[PDB]
Amino acid sequence: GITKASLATESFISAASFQETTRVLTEAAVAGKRDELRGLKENVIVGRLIPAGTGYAYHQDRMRRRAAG
Amino acid sequence: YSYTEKKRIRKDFGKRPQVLDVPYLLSIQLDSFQKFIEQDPEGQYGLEAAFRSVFPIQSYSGNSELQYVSYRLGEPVFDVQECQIRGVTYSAPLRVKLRLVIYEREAPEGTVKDIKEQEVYMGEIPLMTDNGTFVINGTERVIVSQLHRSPGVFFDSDKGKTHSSGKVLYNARIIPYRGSWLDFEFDPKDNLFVRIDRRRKLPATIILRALNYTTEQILDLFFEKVIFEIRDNKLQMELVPERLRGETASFDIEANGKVYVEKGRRITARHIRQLEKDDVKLIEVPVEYIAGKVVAKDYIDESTGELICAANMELSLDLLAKLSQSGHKRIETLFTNDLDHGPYISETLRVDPTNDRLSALVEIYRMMRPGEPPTREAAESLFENLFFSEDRYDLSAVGRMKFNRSLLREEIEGSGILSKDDIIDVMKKLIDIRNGKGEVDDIDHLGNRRIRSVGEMAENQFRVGLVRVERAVKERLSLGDLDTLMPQDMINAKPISAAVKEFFGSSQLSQFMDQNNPLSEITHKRRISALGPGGLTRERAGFEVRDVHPTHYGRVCPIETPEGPNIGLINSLSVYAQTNEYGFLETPYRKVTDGVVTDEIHYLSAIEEGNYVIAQANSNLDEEGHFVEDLVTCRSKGESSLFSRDQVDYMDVSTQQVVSVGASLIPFLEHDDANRALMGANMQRQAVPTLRADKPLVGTGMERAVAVDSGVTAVAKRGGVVQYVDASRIVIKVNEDEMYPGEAGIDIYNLTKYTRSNQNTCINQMPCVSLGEPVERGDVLADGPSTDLGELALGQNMRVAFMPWNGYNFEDSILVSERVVQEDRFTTIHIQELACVSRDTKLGPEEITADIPNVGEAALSKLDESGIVYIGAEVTGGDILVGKVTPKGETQLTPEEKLLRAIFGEKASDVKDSSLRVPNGVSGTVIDVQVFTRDGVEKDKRALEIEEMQLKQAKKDLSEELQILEAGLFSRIRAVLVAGGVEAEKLDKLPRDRWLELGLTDEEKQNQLEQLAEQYDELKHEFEKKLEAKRRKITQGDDLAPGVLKIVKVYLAVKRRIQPGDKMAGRHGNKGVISKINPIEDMPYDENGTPVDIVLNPLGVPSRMNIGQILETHLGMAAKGIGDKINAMLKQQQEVAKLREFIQRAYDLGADVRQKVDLSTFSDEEVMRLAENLRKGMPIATPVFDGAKEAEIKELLKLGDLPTSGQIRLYDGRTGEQFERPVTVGYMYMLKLNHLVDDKMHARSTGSYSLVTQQPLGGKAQFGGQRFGEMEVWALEAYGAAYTLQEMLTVKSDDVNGRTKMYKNIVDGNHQMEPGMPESFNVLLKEIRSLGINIELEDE
Amino acid sequence: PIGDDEDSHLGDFIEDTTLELPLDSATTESLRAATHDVLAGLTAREAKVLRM
Amino acid sequence: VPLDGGRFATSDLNDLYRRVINRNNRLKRLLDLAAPDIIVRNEKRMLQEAVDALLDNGRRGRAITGSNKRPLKSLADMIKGKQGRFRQNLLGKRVDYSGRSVITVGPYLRLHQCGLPKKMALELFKPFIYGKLELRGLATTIKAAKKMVEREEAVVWDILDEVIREHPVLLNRAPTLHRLGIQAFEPVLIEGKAIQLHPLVCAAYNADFDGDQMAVHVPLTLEAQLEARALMMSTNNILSPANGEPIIVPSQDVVLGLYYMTRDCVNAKGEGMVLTGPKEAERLYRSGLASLHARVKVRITEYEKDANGELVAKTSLKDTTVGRAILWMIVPKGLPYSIVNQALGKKAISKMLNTCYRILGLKPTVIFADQIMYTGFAYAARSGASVGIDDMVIPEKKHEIISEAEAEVAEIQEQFQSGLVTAGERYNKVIDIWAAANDRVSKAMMDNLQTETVINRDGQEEKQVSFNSIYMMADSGARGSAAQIRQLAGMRGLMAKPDGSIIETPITANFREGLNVLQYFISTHGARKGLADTALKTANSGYLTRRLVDVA
Ligand SMILES: [Mg+2]
Repeated sequence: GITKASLATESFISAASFQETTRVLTEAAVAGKRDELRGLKENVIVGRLIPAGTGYAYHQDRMRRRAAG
Repeated sequence: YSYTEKKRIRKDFGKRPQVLDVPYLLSIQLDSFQKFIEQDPEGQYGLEAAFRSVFPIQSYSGNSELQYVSYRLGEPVFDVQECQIRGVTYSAPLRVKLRLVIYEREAPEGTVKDIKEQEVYMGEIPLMTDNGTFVINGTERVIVSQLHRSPGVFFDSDKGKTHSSGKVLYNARIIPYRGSWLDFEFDPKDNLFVRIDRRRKLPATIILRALNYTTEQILDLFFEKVIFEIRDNKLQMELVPERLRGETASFDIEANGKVYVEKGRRITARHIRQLEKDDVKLIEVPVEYIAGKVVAKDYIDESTGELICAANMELSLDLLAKLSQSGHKRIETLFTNDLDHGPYISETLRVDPTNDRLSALVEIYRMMRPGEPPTREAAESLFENLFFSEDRYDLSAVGRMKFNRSLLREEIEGSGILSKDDIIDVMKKLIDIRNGKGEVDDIDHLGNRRIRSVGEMAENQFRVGLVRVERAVKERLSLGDLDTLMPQDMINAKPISAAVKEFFGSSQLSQFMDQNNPLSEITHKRRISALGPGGLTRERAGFEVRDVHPTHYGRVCPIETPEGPNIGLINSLSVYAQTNEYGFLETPYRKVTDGVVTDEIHYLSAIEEGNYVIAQANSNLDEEGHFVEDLVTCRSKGESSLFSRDQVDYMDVSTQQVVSVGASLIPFLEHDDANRALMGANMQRQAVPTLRADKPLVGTGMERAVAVDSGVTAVAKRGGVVQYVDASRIVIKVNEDEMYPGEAGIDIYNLTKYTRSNQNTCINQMPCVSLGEPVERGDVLADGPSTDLGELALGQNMRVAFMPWNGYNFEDSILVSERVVQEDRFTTIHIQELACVSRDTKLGPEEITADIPNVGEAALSKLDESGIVYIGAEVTGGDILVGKVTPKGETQLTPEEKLLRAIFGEKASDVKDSSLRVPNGVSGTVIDVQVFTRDGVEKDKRALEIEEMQLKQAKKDLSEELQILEAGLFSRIRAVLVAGGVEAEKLDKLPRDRWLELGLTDEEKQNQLEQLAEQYDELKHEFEKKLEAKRRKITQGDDLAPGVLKIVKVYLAVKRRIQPGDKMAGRHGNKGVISKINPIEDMPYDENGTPVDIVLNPLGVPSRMNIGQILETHLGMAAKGIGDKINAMLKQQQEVAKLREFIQRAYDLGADVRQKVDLSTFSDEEVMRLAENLRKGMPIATPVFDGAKEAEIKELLKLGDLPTSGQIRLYDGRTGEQFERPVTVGYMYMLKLNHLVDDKMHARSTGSYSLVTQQPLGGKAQFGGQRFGEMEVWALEAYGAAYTLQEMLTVKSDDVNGRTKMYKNIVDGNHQMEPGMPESFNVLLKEIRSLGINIELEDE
Repeated sequence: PIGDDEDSHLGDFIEDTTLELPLDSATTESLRAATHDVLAGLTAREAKVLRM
Repeated sequence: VPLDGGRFATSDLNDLYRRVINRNNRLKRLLDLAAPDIIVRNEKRMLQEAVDALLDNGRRGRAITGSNKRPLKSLADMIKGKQGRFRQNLLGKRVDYSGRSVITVGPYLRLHQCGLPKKMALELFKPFIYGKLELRGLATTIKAAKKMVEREEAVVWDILDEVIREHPVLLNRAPTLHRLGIQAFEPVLIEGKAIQLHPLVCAAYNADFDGDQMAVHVPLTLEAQLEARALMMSTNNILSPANGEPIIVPSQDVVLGLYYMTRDCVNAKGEGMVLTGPKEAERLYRSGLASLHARVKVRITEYEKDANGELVAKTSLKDTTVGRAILWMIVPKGLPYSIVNQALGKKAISKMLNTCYRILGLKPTVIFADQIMYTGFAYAARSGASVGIDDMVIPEKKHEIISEAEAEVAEIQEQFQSGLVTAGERYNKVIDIWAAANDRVSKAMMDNLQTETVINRDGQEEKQVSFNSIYMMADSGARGSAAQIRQLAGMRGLMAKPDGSIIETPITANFREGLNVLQYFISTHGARKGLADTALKTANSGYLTRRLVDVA
């Protein structure tokens, strides 16, 4: 179901928005999760250009420079 | 008829005669508090009862008791009006006589000393105005009546959703007025469970054991007996024929040498009748039949002395043969059936963990207070203190009553604590319900719904005060010495003070009266709420209780209820509705005996009304009042259908008795859908008063009763002639028939003048009478705001045309001509109260001095030497109303400003400008200025000026009163002297003061002379006090907050006409917003060249179904017609004949309408005035469901020489050419909501921010930025505007560097952003990292 | 919590007076230019002495 | 931080931290004092409790703040925030350069612009105004510029008219649902405090003029300006992102106008005659010599773009009406004349725009739409359409139908009286026949309302569609529907008690007639039920949308 499918998101910062904050923060903390952004919500939270639209170019060039020469 | 009804008359359509006229609308509010505060001889609710509850209070065993004698309410500190200015609370001192007795130890009880302390003041309590309002701080407030579930027993069902099985359930709940709730509930296994409050579940019988009931006794309570006899050998059984019902024979049923029933043959009514008439008292049964039967009491062997079987245990062929050899003959077994009489209690016992009273008390104490070690004294004290404590528990009267009534008892009144029989009976009833006999009541039913009011709640609060102080009394009496203290040192002030002050101060029920409007106030004071303490919440209750119940008939208004977060949780009181003696709701009805419908009224409550057959207000009866039709529409038990000619016991009292005072003001309501009707009756209370109060052109007839019953107008206390008429005051000379023998007297009504309301509107009374005019007892002497000659005018009628005008009227938006803004008719006056605070900081005191650093002479001009604005000085936004300055040391500048100040020689002031400026954009005239100085701080210049001015004005105002009153009195004396003493010319010659020294012949006239003088001197001395006090209250420094040295309150009167963006609607729930203001030039006109005032949109009418908004337009048209005709005849000055004729014609209108009109009226001096007031139009009354009809309106139209179609050809003011097809034109009453754009419009560029999270926040009433929500973000997401979003949530809001670094680039002409990180996320970083969580930003 | 029962808790209403409003820092940024431009017109040692 | 009245205010974290610190120290001391075990244990326990209350309160005994009953807000609550689930970046944030007010009409507007209140625009662009002001040199320094606009010197109005030109502004309404809930427009300076919003866009916003208010935002950075103008720009969204159909479609007044034009009657002025172009077909009407609706053969030049990338041209004597002919003057280029030859209802008037978009492109469609709005309002005004009480016609056969069905109920009543039918069987029968009656009266009223106008051309009688106002409104799609009209003229429905069971005594009266006490009371339940239902389904819709945006 959509409500269940929304539960799975790689970004924990995103999860801290809609899900139960406490749990998510802990559960991610123990595993030493690394939130790389790459999504909308997680980016809106940190106040960075949306990885879509006018900013999809920015996030693209950045993603490409990243993990490369 | 009446007097002020001569100045005008509303034409009343409709047939049904009023059988009962409308009572006082403010009834509830006044009556309640009238009961709360009063001296009541008995324990009936009031401060008396509240006292008698907790009192007397004795020390713990200490034999020092404090009892209560009597209480009194001293005269208020300030009157209603003064207190409204100063800003204190209008309240009376509570003086109560208390008695402290010290019993000599070693009884007989007698006291060494009882010190009876004089009345000890505990707190002051708020008082209720004649208008049913309270004043907390200089503000009229209302306490909304509360509606909640009445105390008693309640049997619910809760089927369906529970357990998914479908076996349903049955629950009972005993809810007291105060204390813990007692719940009994079943479960799928039919085990009876009990819980206190919402607490842990427990098997029911465990309560009974705490009441000292052994298993044997419980079984004796809930089960009958089946007697077994071992006579001879091989058991027999006693038999009652009704027992065998609902069962098939388990064996051969035979006795008396005759076999009545065989095996496998069910026992029907046949076998039962046979066995019944044959009289079979005994039958022999097999030894195997008792294999399932449960033994009743215990059993033991006389010999062995051991327990054979415990009570409530299944017998077997074994145990039977064990107790039968022991000699036992009789064995008692429960009478059990899984259909008729259920064995629930027996199975309840099997789940019962406990055994005796002690064990039960323990398991209970470990329930209520789980985890702490249980003790005997503990488990005892708890259980006794729950339902049996006179202190901690009560159902009150309503509770005991509903309790016994729902238990089918006799006594309607009894104790407030449960009895063993009470609880046990309730259990029995729940059981009976599960067994199939008896029904289940419902919460929504108004019979289970009670209604409190101000008085009850106020009493509850004062009660909590009394208990929290009781603890103190018992505390101090612990260690106390003998005569050293008195009932003063114990009882404090604050416990009562803050307790009652809290309620009136902050409660969801207590609130600022909504005063923009008479109907607003009066519909606020009649209001009910299921919210607040004791009630449910918006999120708590679902739609059920919100929905209109059939019981809401004649009690609650089905239409007028708020639409929003809470719907149906409020509603409103019906017109004729009354609070029942017990506090249910009861409604007027007409008793129908035999075949005649009698005019005798009757008051039936929700429960009372139930079985009776009630006819309808809309029904036809003629002459003696027999129902015409043999079949009449009637509602009887919950439902409504056609009933036989005479089957009826009752009929509706009025046509309007279903609705509310607000809903009754909607003309042609029968033609409006309930949705838009709700919207209308909701918006009608939002009507702002006008500058020229006009009149409804289209009425109902409630418009009088509303404005009159409300305090907005000023009614005459007595009939007579007016000695004096001023816009300030009105002086009536009292008629002799009314006026009391002593003191003579003339009624002097001081009128309220321009002053601030709670809504920041204007409230100003105006005299409706002329100099020396005859008045009637209870007549309107002076109108209020939005009131015309006793009738309620919430707005102004005007010429309306339905037609699309070049899209300017596109949506519900309204297009109005310039004729309206020119005539200033829709103009409204606003009064804003602004305040200036002179505080004290460690840096120094603040000054109100006119000496302000950095200000122009234009700014300094408008203020006096003291720095306060002149009364009458017109100001705009930015002007300085009050000067203020606060000390700030060490300016601490930078080299640029160091050089700057060095060159231009400007000493940087040690003070910053704190002055109270006029709010930006608003402009008005200063009417009034107040100065509140701290007691002990020297009064400034302006302060003294104001003080002395008030002193002289008060001297004149009181002296004038003394003069008028005295002249009036002396006149009465002079009147008495001429009877029995007569010298007319010879009397008034000598000095007036000498008249007192005169006598008269022996008679009662010599006594009245004594009276007139006896009272004279009273008024003579009553001057002194009334002066002295009045003087002192001007001088004394009003108490203030910590740190504030003084306060300057300025009152501004702004005048706003109307402009595009304002919201205005009709009474039919058709909203609108003025779009453009069109020149009279461009306004569509008719063949007569008369321009139309307003052009609406005909498209809004069909979809939103209110067809009434059209009828009001049609009738109104015709109505205005009848005005114009008269206006012609008056302009042509025909004669008193033609006018009388036409007027008589208009007041009749075809056939069959109750009217009762003129030819009694004086041929000239009266009629000619009526017509004079009627030239503006002919006011028409259209009762709610009794209102006018098509043909009647059309006929009136014919009388106005207007078309039947209500449509007249119109012409564009532009091209002048005709509009194809006609257009409906007429007159519609249009209000103006207080939603004016001048308030609504807001904007900001860069304002002040918030300290915690850096975010835009309005400090100066410079409105903080608009909120950008998650959805509003999703929009930008969908569009894919990335930078718009970034800047939206970063640089424009949350970024502390971003904002300024932006602003700089903005002025530099460079549009860019250097975003950085929002402070919200940064704060979150710190907050997370504050915990044991390490959250870092990585990479690059 | 203040009225409305919402998360409108009193602390969210405490405004920051401590931080300078942007409209100020604008003017200061400009006053730099004013004093500099005006100190450009004085003689060498007059500029040096006034700055010093 | 301080506060007025000398009083202070502080976070609850201070109370908590204070407790933890104090107890910790007490433990250190008790260690140095060699206290007995029971004491050091009790202390350690207490410290654990305190530290817990600090980190997250409520997994423990729920400590309360000093002299206040309300439980102190812990750090966990500082993070979690409240009002459902958001932390400060979702539920909302306050934003600079913004405003709001009540909205008004402004039919003179072009779809790409909106009226912006003068004072509002002053306060909004205040930073830009400063910049331009001292850019040209009208102001010495920034301070002086502030004093200038504070005084509102006459020059600043023109200075503002400079910054307003190409700088778009964002407009938004309260229930933002779909991206069209926020659009970009071009500011047009207007007197008064009200915002003027283009009527065609009133559809997407779902904004009635009943006092709804609209928020405004300023696109600060350059990128925000270009973003607004090339994306959020109103003129760039004419199509609902949900479906290809136009969202700019004329709403009510305008469609009534075009309806009243494109309509045709039987016999009127100029009926039968012939005229060359629509240019003189307008002259004939304006002069009053020819009626707006009459059948007249007239020549027209219609274009078709059928040639590859190229517009063809032709002409013919078409059978049309004066009104349709005049309306054709607006229709640009490639659109065939066959599009305006119909009755032009709210449906067809939309497909006109759609075809215009899929054929001529964006710009022609936009200007087309502006024109359609203007002419719509104009001719709708000229039409003098109104609503009277007699405009709603009740069937003459109504009372008869009522009486016959009323005979049915008594028939079934006699049946049940004799036990011929069971209670439920009877109930179903009665409700069936009553509903049947309702259908009869409805399908009657619609007929007596629809074609009942009977007129004459050169003969005695020829009957056509009705010119009745409320009917024109319902037929065009301007407002109202057969279902609602049914409630106006014919009897309205049957009502069901709160239980949900339908009552067998329907409402035999309509709105034009009086509804007595009963009928109204019985209607009330359905009313409050309706209001509650929609008001709640709003929230449900919102929740659904939220789950959806979260999953995607
Ligand atoms: Mg709306």
